[PDB]
Amino acid sequence: AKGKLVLGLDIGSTSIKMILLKEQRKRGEVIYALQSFGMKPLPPEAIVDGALMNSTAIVQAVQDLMSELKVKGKDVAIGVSGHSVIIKKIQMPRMSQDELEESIQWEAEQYIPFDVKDVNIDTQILDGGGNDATGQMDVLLVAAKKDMINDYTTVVSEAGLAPVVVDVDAFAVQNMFSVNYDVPERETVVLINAGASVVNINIISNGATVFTRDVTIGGNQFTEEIQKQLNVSYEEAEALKIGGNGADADAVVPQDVERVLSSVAEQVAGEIQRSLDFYAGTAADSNFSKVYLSGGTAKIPALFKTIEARTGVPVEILNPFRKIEVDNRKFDPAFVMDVAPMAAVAVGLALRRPG
Amino acid sequence: AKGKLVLGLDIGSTSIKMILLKEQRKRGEVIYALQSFGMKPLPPEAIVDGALMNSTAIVQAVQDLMSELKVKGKDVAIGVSGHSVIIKKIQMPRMSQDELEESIQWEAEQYIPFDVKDVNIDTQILDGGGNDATGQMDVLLVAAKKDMINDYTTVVSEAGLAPVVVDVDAFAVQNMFSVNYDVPERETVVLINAGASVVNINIISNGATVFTRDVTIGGNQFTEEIQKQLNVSYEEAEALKIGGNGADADAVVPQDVERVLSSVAEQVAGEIQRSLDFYAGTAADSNFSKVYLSGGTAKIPALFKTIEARTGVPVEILNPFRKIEVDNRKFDPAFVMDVAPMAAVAVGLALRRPG
Amino acid sequence: GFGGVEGKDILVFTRQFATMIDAGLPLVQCLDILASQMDNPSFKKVLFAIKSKVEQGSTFADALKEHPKVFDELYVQLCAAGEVGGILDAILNRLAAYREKNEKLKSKVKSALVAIGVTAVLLLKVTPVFE
Amino acid sequence: LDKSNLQLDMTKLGFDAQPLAWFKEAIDRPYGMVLVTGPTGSGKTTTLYSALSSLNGLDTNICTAEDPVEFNFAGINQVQMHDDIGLNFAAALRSFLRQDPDIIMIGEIRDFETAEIGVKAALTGHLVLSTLHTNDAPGTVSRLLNMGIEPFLVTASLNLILAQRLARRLCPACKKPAECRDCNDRGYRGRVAIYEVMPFWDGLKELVINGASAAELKQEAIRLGMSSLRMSGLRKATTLEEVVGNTAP
Amino acid sequence: IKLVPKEVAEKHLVVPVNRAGPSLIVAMCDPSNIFAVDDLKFLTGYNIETVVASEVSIREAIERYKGPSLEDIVGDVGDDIEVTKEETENIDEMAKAADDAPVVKLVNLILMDAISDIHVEPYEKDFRVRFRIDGVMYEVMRPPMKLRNAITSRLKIMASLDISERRLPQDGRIKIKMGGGKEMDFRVSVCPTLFGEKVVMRL
Repeated sequence: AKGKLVLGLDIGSTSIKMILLKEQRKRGEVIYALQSFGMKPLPPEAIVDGALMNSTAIVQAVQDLMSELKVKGKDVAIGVSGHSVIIKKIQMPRMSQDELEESIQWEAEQYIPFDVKDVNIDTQILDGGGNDATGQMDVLLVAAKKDMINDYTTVVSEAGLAPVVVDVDAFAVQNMFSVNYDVPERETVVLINAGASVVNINIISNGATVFTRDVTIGGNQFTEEIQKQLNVSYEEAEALKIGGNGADADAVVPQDVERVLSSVAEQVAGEIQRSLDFYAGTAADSNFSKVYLSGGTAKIPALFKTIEARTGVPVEILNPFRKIEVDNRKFDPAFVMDVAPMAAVAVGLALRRPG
Repeated sequence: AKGKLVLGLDIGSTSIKMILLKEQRKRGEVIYALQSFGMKPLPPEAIVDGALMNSTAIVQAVQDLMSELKVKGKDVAIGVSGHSVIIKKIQMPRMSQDELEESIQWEAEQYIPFDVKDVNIDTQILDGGGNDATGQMDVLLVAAKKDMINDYTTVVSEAGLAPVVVDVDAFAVQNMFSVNYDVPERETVVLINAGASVVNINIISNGATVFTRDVTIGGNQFTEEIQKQLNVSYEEAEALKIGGNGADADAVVPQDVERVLSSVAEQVAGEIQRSLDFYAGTAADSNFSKVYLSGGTAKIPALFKTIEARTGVPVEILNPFRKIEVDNRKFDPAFVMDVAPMAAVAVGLALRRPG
Repeated sequence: GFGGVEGKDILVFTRQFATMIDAGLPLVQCLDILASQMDNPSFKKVLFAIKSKVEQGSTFADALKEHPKVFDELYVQLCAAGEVGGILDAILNRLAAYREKNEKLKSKVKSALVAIGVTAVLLLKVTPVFE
Repeated sequence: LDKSNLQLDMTKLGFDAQPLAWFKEAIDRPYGMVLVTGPTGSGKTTTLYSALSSLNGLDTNICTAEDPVEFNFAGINQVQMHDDIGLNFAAALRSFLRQDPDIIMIGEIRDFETAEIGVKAALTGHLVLSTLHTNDAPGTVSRLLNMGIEPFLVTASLNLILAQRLARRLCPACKKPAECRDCNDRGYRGRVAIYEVMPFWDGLKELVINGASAAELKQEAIRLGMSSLRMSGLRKATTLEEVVGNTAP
Repeated sequence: IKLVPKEVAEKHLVVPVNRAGPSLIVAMCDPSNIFAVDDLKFLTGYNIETVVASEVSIREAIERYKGPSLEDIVGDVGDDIEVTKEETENIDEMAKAADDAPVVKLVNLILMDAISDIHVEPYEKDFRVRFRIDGVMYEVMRPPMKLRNAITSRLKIMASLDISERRLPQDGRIKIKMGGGKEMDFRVSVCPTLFGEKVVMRL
């Protein structure tokens, strides 16, 4: 049946977040609108290497999410870990669906360092109806171990939730900006999601993904450098990162901290420069245009200006919630804006769920 | 038959307290009223890890309570240890009572790190009559080992007492404030009970609990830091805490003591901030309102002002005894006020007992 | 399939541990010393491995459990009984006396059911059967 | 003894004046090396342990060699080393100075082959501290020079030498610091240049300053360092754990 | 090690890892979660000592309880320093193909265990260091007695010497293959170091 499911940030690693939008009625009109949202720090040891070592406990957390939410709904879309999925482009020939799925599996086979023992899904980077059989096939494959998917369906089964879509974060994060991207149809845009476990880059023409690349570096590395340099626990080093780096009174601490995080800033900048250079192969001659940031690791004070000057691209924070109606009597736009970067995916597979 | 039972503070750890209210007659009118109360500090070794390790001895204490009280009554409500109970929310579907109880047990099963081997009870966070079958079920489960319950029924059986209700302290402490909470039906209130073994937070809209969380930190930690820093016995460090921290002549001792207790003050503040942040997930944008304190650990001098400034919430002591009639010829309001925080639960399951 | 060690060689090593432990050396340092003073490799090799478990924090009884073919269940339980009761020193002295009596008793049937039991039935009735 | 280690709370016991203890607190922070001398049972080891215990040593690697345990310290960066069968004190000091101790504590110098290592440690620029059985200046210096350290090496690299006593007036049992700033050596000399900062008058049970000036204890790498010493001089709870806990701050 | 059900560890991403001085050491990914902590307190009946760990490292330890390593250890052709590191590494990769039939390039840990001041003072004491700019600082690295002892023999051996209760102190030098040296002092057992075994390294 046609349900409006729900949306968790299941591979937040730092935080399990969840969002409910639905058909909100005002004055006889109805549109998608924010109904609830919820966030709880991920209990550690729950996720290791992108897998749920532990369905059951994560379940306890997710159920906390749902009751905090005060939500009736028990259907969900969610996402796999960027560390748990291989995303990559694949060229084939256009034919019948079965022959494409089998051919697709066959070509992925070498590119997957595991047996299959793999869950596989593709989508075509260009519309299939625009080309004939045997010519101009391009799918991109998302590939994953059963043990990961099974871990996640475990967690979901036990929260009393029923999954309908297991999506991937680098593209789920885009659904909030898809209209605004579809406004410029020939502009090349970059989208960085700097998370706690991984940083994704996807770069597009319009809302047509051209490629994606996932970098092991993330906010965990910043926190871990702080912790190393002041023999601090992870949580206190995290707080020192957050409030340490951005307070109006922080004038004495960006020496002590910045000197700690400077190697990470350098290595992130070099890894992003490297990724951008590895893309930039047909437009020899051109430059970039514009780009956005998502993920809480983005919110490092001044990091946007640094990435802007260092990558030669205007990098801007963006408010996902502009894609959904927000009742000002139930949510004030200021904070909603404040947690927009963390919640981008959390409302991402969320517009996926009343699709 | 319809009895007016009694009320002990069985998991006081620092103190076994007991209260008798009943239908008091004055001028042809009758209302609930305080009849007696009694307090004896708990002998060590009687409770370990929230279980009654020495049932018969605790019996001797309880019977001292009853004779001190001068009470005829031999029926009792009591409470389990916060360390002995798992309290947590649970989402299900509304149906027949049997199907809900079994379904409830089934969902709790993973969330209980023991076999069942567990006594289970739920109540619905919203009225069940307000929703149809299959939709909008929410119970919260209280779960406990048999060995604990059996320890307690042991102690009770031997004091000559008969239990009718084995309640939980985080909610029993609220019955005194339930009318005053029901006065603001949409205000969000926090209630902290800082005990000797545990600190509970329950936060409500009206007298409708929204959630509860139990923190291992408590007054025992303050006493134990005092004891560590001056190689004192537990009892003398406890007295130094009490009178040391609050006397008009204490001007020289809040350096010696406060420096001892400062790490605990910090860690308590951080744990309370953490709990509040882990709740605060649907009202992104909002702030708190008002809150109360119960438990003797609250009575730490100035702790209320500290929690008020540190958590961003007005935290106030409150007099439970305002819910019951008090004959000024048998009790003077001043002291009654003085031991109100310790006795909040002690009159809590006490209004539960002429229910 | 693995065999134990000789009666002689258990003897020497149980004696010398009982001696070092009753000296108040740390158990790991006792272990190091007897390994480093050993003449057979198989002994020096094991005792480095028993010591490697003791430095991970395991009891001597649980460290000897890695060689159940050498230290039988009765030996470990004697050690573990000593460790549980705070008498590791006096149970090692007991075990050293035990190992010494065991080796002496072995040499001394054999010289001129284990081997001692089978050889002792076999010698006790050989003649009376002849007869 | 009875121990669990006496603290600076022992200006209760009138042994060392608070002023002098501040001067030592300072002194120990910039790594001035000190020996506690005294006849038998005047308080050498106690006083030593008091001075190390009273300081915040949480940010410095300290590093002790004793024939048996006596030293208790409420500090984390610390290596405690004890003579074992067939080891000389020198084996442990020699191999220990080898790592990076900010502070070295030698229980008591009794083989002067270790003494020698110790004063060598002082000349590389460690903060060394130790105890010595003796009652005045020829007592120690004699005692120190007789296994082959020169007074240029000890006196030149030794900064301060406290002298401890037991004073008895019938039944009071008093342990006091009778008195010593070692300035250095003299070329063509009698050697050991000593400036006595504080003496103890037993007749009134008082500690007098005897010709010490603020210009003496100047020895600072600079102005800000010297200023810090001054503040600790006048600007700078009985249990050791708590006292360490509050010097730490 | 012991927890409540294996499922509960995996769900809450926490793992007990020892019991010392009447307390249960609990490695925990989300130490702000008072619900999970109070659940563990009630279910074990033991007083806890909380240690923060990375989520995936906790999960990894839960599932392991260092196996792939328990077998690659019995490969003498690996520890051998006579063999150039370039080739040795190859064996470890190919040998690791046993389990799942790939080459893993760069197992961080498998390498980390086969191939300016560090102060390691005793058992269950956080290591301290001297940073080129920060100086004396505490560190997030602690070893209990077993791990200490193992480090201690490791460093001793790579420096070319044999520390034991018979020869408890050791003052050697490590030669990093990059011709770089480091001074290592080291002590086994508690005979000279009551606070347990210990090591220092002036790089």
